Amino acid sequence: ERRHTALGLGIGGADEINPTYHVDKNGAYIQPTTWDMCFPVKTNINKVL
Amino acid sequence: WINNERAFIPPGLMFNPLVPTRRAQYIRRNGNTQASTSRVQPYAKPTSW
Amino acid sequence: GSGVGISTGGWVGGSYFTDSYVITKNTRQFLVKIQNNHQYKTESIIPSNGGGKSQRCVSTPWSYFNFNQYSSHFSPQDWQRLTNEYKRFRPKGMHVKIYNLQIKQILSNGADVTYNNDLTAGVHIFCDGEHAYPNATHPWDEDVMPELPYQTWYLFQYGYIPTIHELAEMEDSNAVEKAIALQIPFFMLENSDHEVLRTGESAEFNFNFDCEWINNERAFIPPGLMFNPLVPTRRAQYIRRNGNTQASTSRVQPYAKPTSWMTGPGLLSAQRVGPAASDTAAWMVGVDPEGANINSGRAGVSSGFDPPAGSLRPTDLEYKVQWYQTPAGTNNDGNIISNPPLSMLRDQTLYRGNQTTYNLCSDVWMFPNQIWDRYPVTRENPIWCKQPRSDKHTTIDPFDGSIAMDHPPGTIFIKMAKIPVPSNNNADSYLNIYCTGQVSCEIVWEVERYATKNWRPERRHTALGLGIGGADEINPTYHVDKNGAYIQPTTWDMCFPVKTNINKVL
Amino acid sequence: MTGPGLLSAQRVGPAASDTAAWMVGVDPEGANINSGRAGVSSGFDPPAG
Amino acid sequence: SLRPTDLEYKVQWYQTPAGTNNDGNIISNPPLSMLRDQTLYRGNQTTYNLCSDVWMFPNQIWDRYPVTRENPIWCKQPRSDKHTTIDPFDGSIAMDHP
Amino acid sequence: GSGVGISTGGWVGGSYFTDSYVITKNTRQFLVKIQNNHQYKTESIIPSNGGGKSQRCVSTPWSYFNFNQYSSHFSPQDWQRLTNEYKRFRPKGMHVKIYNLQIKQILSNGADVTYNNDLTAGVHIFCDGEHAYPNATHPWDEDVMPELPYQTWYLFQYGYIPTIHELAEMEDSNAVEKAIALQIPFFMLENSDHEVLRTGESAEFNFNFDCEWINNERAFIPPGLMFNPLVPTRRAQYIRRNGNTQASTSRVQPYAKPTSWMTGPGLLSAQRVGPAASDTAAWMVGVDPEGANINSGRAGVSSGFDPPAGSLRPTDLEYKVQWYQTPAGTNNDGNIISNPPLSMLRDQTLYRGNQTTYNLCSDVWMFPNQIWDRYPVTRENPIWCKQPRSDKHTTIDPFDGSIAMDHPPGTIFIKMAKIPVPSNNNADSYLNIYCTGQVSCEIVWEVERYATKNWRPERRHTALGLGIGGADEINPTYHVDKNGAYIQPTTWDMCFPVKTNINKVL
Amino acid sequence: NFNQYSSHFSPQDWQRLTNEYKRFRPKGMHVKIYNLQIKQILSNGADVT
Amino acid sequence: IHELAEMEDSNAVEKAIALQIPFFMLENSDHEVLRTGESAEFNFNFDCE
Repeated sequence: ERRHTALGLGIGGADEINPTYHVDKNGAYIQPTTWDMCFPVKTNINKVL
Repeated sequence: WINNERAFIPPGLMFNPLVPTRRAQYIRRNGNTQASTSRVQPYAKPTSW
Repeated sequence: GSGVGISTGGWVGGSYFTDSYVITKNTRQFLVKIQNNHQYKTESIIPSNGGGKSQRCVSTPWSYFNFNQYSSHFSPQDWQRLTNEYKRFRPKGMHVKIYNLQIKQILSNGADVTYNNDLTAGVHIFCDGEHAYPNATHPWDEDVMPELPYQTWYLFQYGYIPTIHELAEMEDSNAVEKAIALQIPFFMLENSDHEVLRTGESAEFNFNFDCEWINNERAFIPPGLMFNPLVPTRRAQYIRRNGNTQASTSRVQPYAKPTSWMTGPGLLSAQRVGPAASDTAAWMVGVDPEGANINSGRAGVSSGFDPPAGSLRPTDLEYKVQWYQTPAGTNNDGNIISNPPLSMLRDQTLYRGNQTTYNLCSDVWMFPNQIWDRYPVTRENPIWCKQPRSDKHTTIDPFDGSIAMDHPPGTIFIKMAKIPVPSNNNADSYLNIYCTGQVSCEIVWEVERYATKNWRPERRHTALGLGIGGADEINPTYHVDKNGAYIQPTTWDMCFPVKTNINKVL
Repeated sequence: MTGPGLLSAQRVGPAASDTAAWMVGVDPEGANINSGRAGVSSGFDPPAG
Repeated sequence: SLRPTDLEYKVQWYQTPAGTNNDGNIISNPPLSMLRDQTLYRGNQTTYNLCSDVWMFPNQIWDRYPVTRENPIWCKQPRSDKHTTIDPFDGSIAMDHP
Repeated sequence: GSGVGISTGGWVGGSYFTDSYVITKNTRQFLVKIQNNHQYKTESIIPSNGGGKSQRCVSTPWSYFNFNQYSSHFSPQDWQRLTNEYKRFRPKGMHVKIYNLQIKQILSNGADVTYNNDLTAGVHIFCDGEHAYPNATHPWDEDVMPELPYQTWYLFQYGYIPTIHELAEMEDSNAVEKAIALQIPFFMLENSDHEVLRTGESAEFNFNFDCEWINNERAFIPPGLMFNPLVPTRRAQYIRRNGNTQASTSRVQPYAKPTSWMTGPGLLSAQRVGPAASDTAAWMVGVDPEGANINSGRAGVSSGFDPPAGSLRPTDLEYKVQWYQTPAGTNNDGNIISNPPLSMLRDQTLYRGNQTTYNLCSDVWMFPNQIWDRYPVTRENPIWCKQPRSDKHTTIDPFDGSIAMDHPPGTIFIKMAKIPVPSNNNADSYLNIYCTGQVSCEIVWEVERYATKNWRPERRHTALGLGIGGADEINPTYHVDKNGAYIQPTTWDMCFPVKTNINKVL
Repeated sequence: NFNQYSSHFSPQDWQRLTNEYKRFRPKGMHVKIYNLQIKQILSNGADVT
Repeated sequence: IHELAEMEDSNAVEKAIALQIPFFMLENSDHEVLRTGESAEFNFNFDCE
């Protein structure tokens, strides 16, 4: 099946440096840039209809 | 409830493609191509959903 | 009290009618083959032409019992005495029992195929019952329990569709199709635990129904005709100018009166598309993410909704439910089609006003105060369907008349225990066997009979409506051929629809 | 969302007869039935809700 | 449901109180569930044509908008005489008293 | 309640997860051959080229069950839900049951090989359990329980090495080799008492584990990085003159700080030797008494230690653990190799200072304050190994990740009871039979799940990392082929190593 | 305003929820307000005591 | 380590090491706040040597 890894995630900061949810240099709280980081529900596990 | 689950198939794909169905499809003339009826194939099947 | 030469259970049959319930008992003979060499083999089927309609499916060594149809559980006698005499009925509970197994070895020396017995070989029997596996079954498919007993019942192979073959074709690309391909379930009935049986053993299963009532009643008037024509109403109708004819208001007559109740929903627009085979629906329900490639046309993406009409008086042959009644052929025969029950529910219409005369409203969606009744069932219909689990749904009735329920009777799966044979290189080489046994399905039907204040006789299913058939014409519809056979009902209304008789005051 | 209602079409025909703009009725095939749509159906007024 | 076919039918938010035109904005994607992402396509005669407006119809089956960490939890269902089935299309849980 | 036509037990399967434990249930089909004509036959094998590597071994009529691997007891589903969601796990106890035996006679008239049943023939079943006999088993060998059920399981012949073939060659001489030859054990499983079974019987066995925890956690920093860079330290570093640059002392900076903890042990020096086959290790552990003659070179005397590295970042392909994942071939495919888990434990290095720059320290023996973690396990690894009984030993972890324990689960041995046939001269001439049955291994796993104060998401095994494969590419990694098959995982990190996800604060 | 998930879950904790669980709904809420301070702003001009 | 997730050009090795990184906040745990009229005490035991 499927899980939310966080190997899907971005890089960000003043310089790119540290990862998505971490913190900036300086800064800040690095925001998730896109989907599917923010980790939607219903994208993983499974069910038989 | 917030349901975290994934459906791997649409509700219309629930059936066994190996099994013949007893059902008939009728089609008009058009456009030459004489109107005819035949039984729907095993791989295709009408969904109620 | 047990052993090889001791039968496990006896034959059971016959229907037993009471006022509050009916018990139908059916025993039949089955056999089970090897089915795939015991492997799995996801096929990627495809029709070839016209396509695409590409479903890949999967195969299993397993076979399954399909009890879903009325003609399996009722004789045309017993199901007339039910249609007649009773208004509501629903299945209360099911009890299935498998016993008197045999499990014989096939011997091919070439021709003459010895068929000696094999005592120690087993048979796997698994009843899902929680619907943890794909449901198999589905309505209207052949493989159901034989309508006529004394007929052996050949079980069918179990398979399921793991995903759409389009959408994970995958061609060139994608990471959309690739993500859809890489997520795909693979189910194995061996993950569950089940029972193996030798020839001196048996298995029994119980099922209960939540379900819903099947209403056998007829409406002699539409819900819009409920009123007293003798009584004046205080109401006013205003009409525009047109078209000279000065605009005016007046009170609506006693014989006419506005109804608060609306035609049931149904979709009469569009029409079927494409060659035979391929897929022909007129409504194709599907799923198409963006960046999905997917090549071949709309057929491969979607399934199709037929019958679209529900209520609404289909206006064409191709909106009706139609089936062949026999596994053998054909183009035009025999095919039962369908007819209006003559109930004033169903057979509905809308016709919005416009200005002069009227125009039919083809697509009727849900609207408040819509009132209809479910498709009139017949002896040949499936009993139930499985309602797929989902967050949200609208009101549930399928347009084929089946009873959708959350948990139907769990599918009972069966296969031949694999007996390998040795080889120098350790190659598959199973031993070739089959099994034969007796399934007895005894289901209890919660039933309610009727009382009416009508003076007149109403209507019944006579069987003087019925056909003639055979080698020569000779003997009647449900009887037997010469030779032969089981003479099939040719048309409606033989098969005896529900809702065509009795009556109810709306 | 806005509640349901049908604002399309409009009433038809002379006074008396039947004037609705939505005529709910039943018309089996092979039913003959002669005179026009009024006799078959009742009419839904008020359509608007 | 229905596979919006365009950017402007999707749910889209900025994730930050500060700006901007194009950034950062999360937009939205199909969950890859086979529920949602649906389509209709009535038949016509040759090929098919998409059905744009799908109202309620019997036997419709879908699932609610796939939630995310950034979604609101609940919304308030307004008190009224009549209502149809209740799910909001932003995935919130409507309840009588939040 | 028993007999020929009564199955002894049913099929059992499926994993059951809780917070404190997991129960994996697996049933499979096996068969057992005659194996040697029932004789023993010490072979003196030899590879021929390149040699010598001469092991003589022995053969037995016996076959054995090998349950040692994770992929046998876990589905890739269930073993992901384990890798994810849990930090520690170890097997608590095992329960094995053998039942539903068949025991059929092979009939060769020539071709067509009848395979009739034989009711009165028996099957010998012996569970060692005290390890009074050579252990068989050993890690990483094929013959393990089939990863995928519904696959028949062909047991393998039991043999053991009574001694080194060199050192008791013996050639000319010796009284050293002769004393080593003349002392040699000969083990016969018939000396022990065991059970014989006919087709209506069964055997069950229980096992308990002392074992050790398998730690699934990741270290985000080395043990040397544990400190606060913001805080000044009171410490001094002295440096010699070289090379002008007058010798001086100064306090070590806040960002740098001496660690009390050392790189784990491992041997990175030398490298493999010799042609394929023969023996290629780079470390050959052996025994060579004086006056032993022994002819051919170092290969025949010794075994070889691979993997030598343990921790230490192997620096080369040939220090990594590598396996083929399939019994069929090949040179380059498919072979899984191995990767760094990205844990900061493992992947270590030493680099002694010298004067300018640094030089890698190849051989790292035990030293105080060494801290490492065991090889990251995967679905395809063996579970346990047997720790050999000896007076003294150092700390025990094997570098393949197995759990060494004093008494592993005792090997269960099985063979076909010999049915002789008469002859005029009284010659061996056994009757040719085999057996087939069902083993169900149900093992309980003591399990502990995790709680972390980390804010960030960490890491999981998605299966969006996974490959595509089949006849055509088509369907995904663990699924099934067209046709076919079971698609194998091609590389890391599919097979889902432990220690690559979650986290721990050192 | 307490209405959002990212307020009540860390991206860690809300992954362990998305993963590992199928259904979830809030059962009940308990809010507490405490450690109040209530300071006076003093504008003499700048320096805002 | 700042090396090993520098990350420079490349990598998916350094990027995987960067994207996995813990961020700890003592506010995730619950603790005590104290005003000038309060106190806190703690006990510790040693295994040690």
